[PDB]
Amino acid sequence: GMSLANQIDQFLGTIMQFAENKHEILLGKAESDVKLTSTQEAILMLLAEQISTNAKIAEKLKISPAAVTKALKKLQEQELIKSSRATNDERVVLWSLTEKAVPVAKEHATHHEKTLSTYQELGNKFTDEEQEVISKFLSALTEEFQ
Amino acid sequence: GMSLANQIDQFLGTIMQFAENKHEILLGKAESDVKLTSTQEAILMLLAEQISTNAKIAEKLKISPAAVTKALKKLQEQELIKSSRATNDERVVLWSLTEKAVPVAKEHATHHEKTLSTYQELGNKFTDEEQEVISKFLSALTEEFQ
Ligand SMILES: [Zn+2]
Ligand SMILES: [Zn+2]
Repeated sequence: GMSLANQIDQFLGTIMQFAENKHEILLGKAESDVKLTSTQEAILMLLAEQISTNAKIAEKLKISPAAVTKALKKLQEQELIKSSRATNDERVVLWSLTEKAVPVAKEHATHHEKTLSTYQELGNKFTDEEQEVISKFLSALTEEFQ
Repeated sequence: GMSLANQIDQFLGTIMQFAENKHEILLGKAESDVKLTSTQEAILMLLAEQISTNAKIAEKLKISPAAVTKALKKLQEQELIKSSRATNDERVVLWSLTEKAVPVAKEHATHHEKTLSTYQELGNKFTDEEQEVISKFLSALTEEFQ
C-alpha cells in the first residue's frame, strides 16, 4: 500500500505466506530436505567443519551441556553423526558426521549461502548511510515482534 | 548478526518464529479469534461498513463474481452474514452482518488498526528521504520472495 505503514504490513504478509509450511526462510528449491532444530543444525554444520567433543561444542556455540546432549542424541538417532573414542584418552568422546550426512550438510549450507548472498547483493545497492537507516529500521521492527 | 545480510537473515527468522501457528501477522493478543480467508475477511470488513450486493462487492474489492460467491457462501455458513431482499427490487440480494458478527468485525479491525499504527509510529521516526530508502529496500526484498 502507499503509506510506509501499509507497505510494512504488506511485506510481513508476503513473508508469512512464504514461510507457511517451510522449516526456515530460504531462497531456492527448499531442497535441503532434512528438518533439524537450530541447535541440531548448528552442531551438524559445526561437525561438518571439525570433529569435536561435547564441551568443545558447548563452548563454540555458547550453549549448555544439557542442550548439546539433547542435540547429539537426536542427530545420532537419525544416523547423521557418530561417536568415537579419542585416540589419546579413552574417556573423551569425539563426534563426527556419518557418510550419508556429509553431502546433506554441504547441500544445505549452500542453500544458506545462496540466501545470504542474495541479501548481501541487495544490501550492496545502498550506501553505508542508507544501510544504517535500514539497519535501525530492522532492529526497531524486530523489537515489536517479541 | 553484524553484516546487513546477516541482520536481514535474522530478522526474517524472527518473523518466521512469530508467524508460526498464527493466521495473520498482528501485534497484540491475537484475540481476534475467527479465522477467515483474506477475501472473506475483506467482505466481512466491507459489510461491517455498508450493506451491499454481489456486484457491488466484486467492484469494491476488484475481484470476480466467482470469488465473491464462494466467500459469501462460507461467511453465511458460519452465520457471520445474512442475505435479504432489496426493498426496491425483489431480484437483487443484499448482504449484511449478523448480530454476533458486528463486535467480531470491530474487535478484529481494532487489532489491525493497532498493528498499523505501531508501523506508522516507527516510520515517523525516519525523515522522508529515509522512508524512501526503507521503501526501496522493502520492494526489492519483496521481489525475492515470489
Ligand atoms: Zn538451515
Ligand atoms: Zn485480520
